[PDB]
Amino acid sequence: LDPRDPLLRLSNFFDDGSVELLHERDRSGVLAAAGTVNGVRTIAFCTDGTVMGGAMGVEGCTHIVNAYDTAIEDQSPIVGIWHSGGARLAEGVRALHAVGQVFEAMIRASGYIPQISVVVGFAAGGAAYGPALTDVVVMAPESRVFVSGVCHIVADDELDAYDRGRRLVGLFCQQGHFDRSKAEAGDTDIHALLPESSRRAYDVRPIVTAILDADTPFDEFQANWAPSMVVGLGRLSGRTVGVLANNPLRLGGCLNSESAEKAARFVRLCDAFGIPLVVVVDVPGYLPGVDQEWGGVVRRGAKLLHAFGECTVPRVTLVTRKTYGGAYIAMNSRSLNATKVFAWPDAEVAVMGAKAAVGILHKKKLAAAPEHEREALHDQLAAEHERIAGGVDSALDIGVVDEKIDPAHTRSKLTEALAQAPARRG
Amino acid sequence: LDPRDPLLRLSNFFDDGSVELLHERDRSGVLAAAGTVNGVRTIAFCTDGTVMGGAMGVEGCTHIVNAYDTAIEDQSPIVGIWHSGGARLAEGVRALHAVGQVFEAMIRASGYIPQISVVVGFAAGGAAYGPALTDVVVMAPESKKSGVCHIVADDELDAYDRGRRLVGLFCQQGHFDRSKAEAGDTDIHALLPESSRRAYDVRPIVTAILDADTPFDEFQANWAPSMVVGLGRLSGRTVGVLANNPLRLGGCLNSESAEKAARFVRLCDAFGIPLVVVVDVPGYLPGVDQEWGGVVRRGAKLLHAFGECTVPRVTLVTRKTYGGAYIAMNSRSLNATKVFAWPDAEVAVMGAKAAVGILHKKKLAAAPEHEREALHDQLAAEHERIAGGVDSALDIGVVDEKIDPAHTRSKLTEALAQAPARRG
Ligand SMILES: CNC(=O)Cc1ccc(Oc2nc3ccc(F)cc3s2)cc1O
Ligand SMILES: CNC(=O)Cc1ccc(Oc2nc3ccc(F)cc3s2)cc1O
Repeated sequence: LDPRDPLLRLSNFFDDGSVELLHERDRSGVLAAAGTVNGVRTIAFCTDGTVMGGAMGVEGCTHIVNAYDTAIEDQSPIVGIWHSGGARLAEGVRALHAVGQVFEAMIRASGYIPQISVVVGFAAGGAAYGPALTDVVVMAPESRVFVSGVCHIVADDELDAYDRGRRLVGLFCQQGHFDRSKAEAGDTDIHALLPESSRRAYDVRPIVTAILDADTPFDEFQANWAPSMVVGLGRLSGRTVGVLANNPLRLGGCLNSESAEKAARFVRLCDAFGIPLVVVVDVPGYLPGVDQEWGGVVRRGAKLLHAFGECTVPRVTLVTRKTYGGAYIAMNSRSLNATKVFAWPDAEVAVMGAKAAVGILHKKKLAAAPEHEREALHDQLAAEHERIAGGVDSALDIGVVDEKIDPAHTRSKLTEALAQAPARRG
Repeated sequence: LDPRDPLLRLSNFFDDGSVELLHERDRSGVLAAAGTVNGVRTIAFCTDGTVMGGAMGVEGCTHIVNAYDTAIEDQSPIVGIWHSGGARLAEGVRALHAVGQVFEAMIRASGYIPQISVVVGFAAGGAAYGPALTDVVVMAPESKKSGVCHIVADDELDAYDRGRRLVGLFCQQGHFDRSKAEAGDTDIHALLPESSRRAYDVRPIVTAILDADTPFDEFQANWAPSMVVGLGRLSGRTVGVLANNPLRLGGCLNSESAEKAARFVRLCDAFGIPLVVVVDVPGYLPGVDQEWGGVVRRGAKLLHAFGECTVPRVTLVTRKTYGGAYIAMNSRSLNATKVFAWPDAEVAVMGAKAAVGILHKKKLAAAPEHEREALHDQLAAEHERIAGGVDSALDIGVVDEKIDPAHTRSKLTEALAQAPARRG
């Protein structure tokens, strides 16, 4: 069945004329090959959708395990192209065990070599879980992962999927270096991208792209899952960086169960492969599930604290508009040993908005006030409260912000901090 | 003397007369002390519910951090007694910062010294997240947040009692004792129902395996009830137990049972606690909402947990182990230390009837509608005779040994003892 022929799929993915088979073709249901991706030595394996639906058996699984063993030994990235209905039922338990051995190999590779899955067709049973164990999953629209968060990148078509896969091994395996000249040349007034009013929502994504190199794609992960949080890989003066940013357009930009988990997973992934982090903070609080279930955000929030806390790659924080309460601590604060914390001049760092704060601290005085005088008293109390608290100057005194910067130098200030940090220690 | 008094609470927790304060008592909202729990040196801190509802401030947080540093230095377990509304609003960002420094100390301690949280009063904001970063959380009733609490006590005093026991489980792990294993052997199989199609609570099985004297400290009994996990002692040695529970969801794996098992596996692995995995699982379930996202993601995490695990971990198949769930429940392919099976156990891709319906679907379809439902039975009968049995699994090599259920304890104990403390 030509289009799903594994040699062809492997050929479309690798650099032209670089494919070198790791074993002889057969009817096992997988073909594994060595090759190159823009010069980078890469291992890949393709399930054979032209043989029994691509169903996995002992012999095919063995080829994948050998492929993994090969990539591990040479420290090469390994890409799996997936199209498969699951384990070969007629092989019984023997196939279950072999599928398990595939899992076990992916686990040995975890955080040691990059693992990229490209799902180009139906993926079920063991063929759904395999990709779930890898670092990044690319899905072509002629696919579905069955047996939401599982899929990181959705491509336009099978060829686009290979193209994104190729870029991903570039981001992991040709990380480059920071360049000050390039960082400065790309500087613009990122602050101008915000709305005029502090109360208005906006998509954070243009801020992100303005920080990142103009001529390089921002590869956003899981865009439609936990949309209050944006995460992804891009280049900053040519250097691969990971970006996390609250997106005020969705849920006020609040943290919650899924956004915390999304951010936590992405942090551990960048940490594992030496990829520095830009954390763009504009977060006013956090949220329970619709049913007032707080257990999710607690558990996942703790996982996020733990991820930043244990992180050792450079990770710099930029407060754009506001950062409040517990969500402030979680978003790469000084208390979790952020490399450096930056703030735009009109940013707020506080427990909560002044009016909210004052409305708690002086609940009794406010309620004792005459109804028609109450709001004026509330406003006046709030004005004094923010005279003394919430501002960048105050945050600099405390030492939770390191530097107030000109928004027009954002891109070059972040770059300077990341470049001059140690590769490891936080 | 007020019940919420931090010195009182610390004194009730520690061995009588052992308390030694780590700082001068003050208005900070925290008191921290050294002491012993059945002989072992332990550090503890207690939030002061009498001062501002126990709200966390800069100076109180500093006492907590110091206690963590002290514990990290001496490699002592550290117990937090929590009763607190969260950060002191009026101290502003400084209090937030200090709370974050408490988080950071807990993270530095993570997997290095045991951390126990005893929540005896209202706990909110930063005071809910503190405990969430520890290893085991005990809650007194007097204090929706599903999955966060590991153990519910009967009251405050019982909570200290369970906490004290947890220190012993983590810091007095002991040695396996082959003679005590044997002395406790019984026919555990006799606890199974007559029919293999009948559901049962797996907890008495777990109980019969564990030491008859020692309590079974179940974690999160009410969350993900198709999965049972907890700590106990096997022949005097602290072990972790995971067991499918056929009583709920047919004992199937699903999104939250995979999560519950994975977190527990990672905890035991962190502290050198060997695992006993009691398997009776017919398959796995999707979400709500036939979405597979949760089970795919959490299941993957469970695979990762067993795969990377280096403590001894032995599997015992009692009745069923099917398909993908078979793989995940500590199979040979994920380097299980050893895999045991009772004589009647099935290790298979699915039920024989179901298996045949797919393996022979074209041939079943091509048969006359009247003589099909009888051919199905015939083919299932042949299938059942050549696949699915322990003997088959033994030959394949995914079961190491079929065992007399009357010798479960000693067999498990022998396999756990012979394994290295770290490999697999
Ligand atoms: C009474 N008010 C307080 O105590 C303030 C406060 C302080 C810390 C805190 O901890 C965390 N919050 C999050 C929120 C999201 C997330 F993903 C992680 C965390 S950790 C939570 C808090 O309400
Ligand atoms: C076509 N049929 C198959 O391919 C059978 C099959 C094989 C492997 C598999 O992988 C996993 N399953 C789970 C289930 C729960 C869980 F918590 C983890 C895993 S991993 C899943 C499978 O349906």
